[PDB]
Amino acid sequence: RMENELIVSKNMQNIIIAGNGPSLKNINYKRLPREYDVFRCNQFYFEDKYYLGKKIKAVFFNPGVFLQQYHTAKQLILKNEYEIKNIFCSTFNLPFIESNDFLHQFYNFFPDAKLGYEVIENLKEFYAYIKYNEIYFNKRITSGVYMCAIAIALGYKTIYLCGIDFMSTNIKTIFPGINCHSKEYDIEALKLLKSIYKVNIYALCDDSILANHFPLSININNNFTLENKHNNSINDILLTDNTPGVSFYKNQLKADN
Amino acid sequence: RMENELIVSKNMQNIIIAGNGPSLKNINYKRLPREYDVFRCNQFYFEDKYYLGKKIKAVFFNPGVFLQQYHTAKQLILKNEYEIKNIFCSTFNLPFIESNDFLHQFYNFFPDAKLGYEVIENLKEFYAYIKYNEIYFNKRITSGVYMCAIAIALGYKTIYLCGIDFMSTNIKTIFPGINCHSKEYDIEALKLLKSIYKVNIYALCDDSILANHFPLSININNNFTLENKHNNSINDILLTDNTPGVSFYKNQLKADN
Amino acid sequence: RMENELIVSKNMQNIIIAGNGPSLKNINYKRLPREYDVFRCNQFYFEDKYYLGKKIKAVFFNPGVFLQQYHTAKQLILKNEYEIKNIFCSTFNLPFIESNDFLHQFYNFFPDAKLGYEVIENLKEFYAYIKYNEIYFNKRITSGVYMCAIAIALGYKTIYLCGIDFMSTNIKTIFPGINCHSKEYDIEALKLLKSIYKVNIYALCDDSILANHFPLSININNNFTLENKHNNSINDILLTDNTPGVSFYKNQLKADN
Amino acid sequence: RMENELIVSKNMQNIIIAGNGPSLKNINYKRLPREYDVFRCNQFYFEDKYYLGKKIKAVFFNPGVFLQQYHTAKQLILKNEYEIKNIFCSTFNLPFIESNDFLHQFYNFFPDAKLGYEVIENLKEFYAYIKYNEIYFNKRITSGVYMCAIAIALGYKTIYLCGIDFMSTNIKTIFPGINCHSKEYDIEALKLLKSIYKVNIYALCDDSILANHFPLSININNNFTLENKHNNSINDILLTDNTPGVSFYKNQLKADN
Repeated sequence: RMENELIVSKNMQNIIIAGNGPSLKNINYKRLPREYDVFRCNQFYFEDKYYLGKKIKAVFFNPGVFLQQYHTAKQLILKNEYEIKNIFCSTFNLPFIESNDFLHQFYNFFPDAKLGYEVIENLKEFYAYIKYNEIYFNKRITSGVYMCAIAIALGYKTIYLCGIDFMSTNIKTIFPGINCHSKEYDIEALKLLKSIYKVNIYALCDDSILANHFPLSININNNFTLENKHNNSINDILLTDNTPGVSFYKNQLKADN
Repeated sequence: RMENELIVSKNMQNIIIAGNGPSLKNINYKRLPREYDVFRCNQFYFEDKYYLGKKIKAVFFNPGVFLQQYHTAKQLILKNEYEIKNIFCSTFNLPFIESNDFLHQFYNFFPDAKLGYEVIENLKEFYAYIKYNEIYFNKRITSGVYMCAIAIALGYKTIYLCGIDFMSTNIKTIFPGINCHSKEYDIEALKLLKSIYKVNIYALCDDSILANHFPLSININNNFTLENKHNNSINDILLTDNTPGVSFYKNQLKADN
Repeated sequence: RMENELIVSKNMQNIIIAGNGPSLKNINYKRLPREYDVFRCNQFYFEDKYYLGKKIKAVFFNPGVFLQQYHTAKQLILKNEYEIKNIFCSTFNLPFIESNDFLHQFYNFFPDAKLGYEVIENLKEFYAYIKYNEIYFNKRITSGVYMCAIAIALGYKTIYLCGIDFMSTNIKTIFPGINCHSKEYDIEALKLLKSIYKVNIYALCDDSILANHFPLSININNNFTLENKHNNSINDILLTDNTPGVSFYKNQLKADN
Repeated sequence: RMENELIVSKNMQNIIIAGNGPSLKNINYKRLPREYDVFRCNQFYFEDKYYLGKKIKAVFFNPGVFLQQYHTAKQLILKNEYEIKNIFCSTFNLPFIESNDFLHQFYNFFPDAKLGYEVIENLKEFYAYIKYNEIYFNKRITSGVYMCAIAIALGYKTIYLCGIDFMSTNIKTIFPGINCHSKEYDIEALKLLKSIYKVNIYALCDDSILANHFPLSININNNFTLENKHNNSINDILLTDNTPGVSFYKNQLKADN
């Protein structure tokens, strides 16, 4: 069904990495390269239009809601709303972020999914750098930056960013009840990825704060057909049924927190 | 004594997979291929006649009663009632189905046995498919389907089914006291195995519900000598003695439940 | 200091395996082969004379007293009483015999020692056979038989037995306070090792019960210099000091029992 | 940033190993070889002058304060006070010295660091020798000796010692509150490393007790520029902030003690 391993050919090393910020709807489609893969994260399906098309090379989800996101992704595929080749769980392999049970049982529950830390741990210098900042200074990169690192470790050489700026009703039912991230840390981490691994990073949204830090991609007069989402499109994270498997999973997660 | 690894030669890729349903006694022996291996499961020895002969390529048992079935199989071999080349424990490697202790101590207790999940986990697409259904929808395939997947992952290309329809006195003493399986899920899973791995699946029992879903094998006028079971044949699952090893095993199993 | 791996050359496949029974002093030295390695077990050093010389290829100790035996062996070497090339811990890798902590921490405490089960587990048929008998029937082979299996798995083809028949003051201080073994099981297991792995097994003591089951080796008029043990020879298992390491080890052992 | 693996070329096998004893300031710089790498340990940065320069091939820290030392080393590098190519945690892989959690989570917290025991465990004879002495006699080698073993296992053939003789205010705040090491054990262990692995060991300090046991290196009229440390040099072990990662780490360490 989906990819065993995500292999990047030296003939196509372009990747579009998108967050879910406002600028996602303000993409300058003329600046996109003619060839590219797309990385989406978290609640990307909440989008009312296919701002980056229906074919996603990889999606990224946080461990806290992986159970529901994994299920939501399967359904997005089954309902033909998106084509998803890979599903990653954005991880750092740190015991105070991901419990041992979670990491150790990950593949038992999600055999075709992938733990992100096994990919970024290869960026030895960058990896040691984010763990040092996390552990001793409480600084953590956001999903967009995490995806950039993943793209770099995988072999992409040119990155185009959008949606990086600086509904949850089902989330409210999932989590009954109501400072490590920062614009500066994100930028610094992005600049480090650039200088260490020699890759290019462009912005795609003309009026984004992001554009003040990275050069907007060249307007090569590219075109794009913006397709609107269907009426009954999944627009919120899916809830899970209390089956024996789900109750076992949730019971164990709750304990570890 | 028995096989280290079950290897299928490209010269003989026929496998007969049998459940213990009524249709087991209504096999149309003329439809069997001239060459084939046989897979049996659970309480197959309860059979009053050798409906499929004495030579079994592999037997399959559920973890819940593996201790007693393993012992029962050894005795079936020792008493010359059957020839058994492999013994599998039908597993999925899911913590809410098989405890960690069970899986982790499996080979320590049964060195010449085999964990089924290590075989079917290679059918990547099918594997992800049954885990998704199990975990999120409480749907589980039955032993016959499990055996089909095992046969496919091992290299068999043509499957012939029987005994798939849709005493326990020693079982009652083993378990003092008295919804995930379904005809539809089984069929769907079988059809998926067929379309993904390109194999053929035939029925062998003319008057079975199974025949309404899979094509009866061609009557090639094959013959079969139906041998009756001897008087003192083991016809019920064997009970174990409360040795230090068995009491340790049972004590730990009981805890995990 | 001692051997990393015990390798048997096809030029010398003779091994002398000795228990500590009475017949140890009644060895017919004329029957020994001209070339051979020696395996000793448990309290072999209690011997008042070097009934089999000072050079031992491997010694075997039970887990229950391994801590003290390991220490005792080191001292036997340091004091020049014996030359010991390998030290094995006779194990089966069964949780009701060896705790998980013991097995898992084994090499951390005894880096140059060796777990026997990692050697005999290669005798697949024999291994499955002893585990079946142990677990379901409470039958266990004795050290002499264990050593035979180890010798066979290592490559020796001809076995010569002695000391197999069918002080502890420091043992009494080690264990303050006061049915799985049998002559028949031992013989049967020895006969099985013979028929499965095609090796020869001879007896060396003319007046031993063992000689009624295995053929005495041919009197090839071999000679032997029986050296008496020195006055201050270690003749009892050594006691350990309550260092932080020993107290930690003993505290954990006690718990697991 | 720093080395993945510390490789010693056969063209440069000289290593300078220094403790923090008084003799560190009494080094006879004329005796140093023209080519060499340097190993420093523990509170080496407390030094008021660069007695061995600014380029350290590897630093060694004890597990008890690794969290703070790791952080201190990163800062020494960032502040340009020292160049550090490798960071080792001096370990023996013994459960009564290093908790299982510590060892098992080590790389998760310090991805670019290195566990020393994985290096010295290759000196099979020496390794078995120190574990035997530690466990049964409560004798442990000091950091200088530990570094010598590490250097030898890595490929250095000639060792030059200094600082081996026989502030903590931040240490007092780290550890609120106030017999296995010995001059004789250290010397004996050093002599053993010499006779087993055929390497040379020289002293560099003319008036050190160490010089009475190892030959002072030849005065080859070598020269050395003694650079004083800057005013604001880090001269005490750095304290860590109570971030979620640090509090998790410390909470777990405290438990295991």
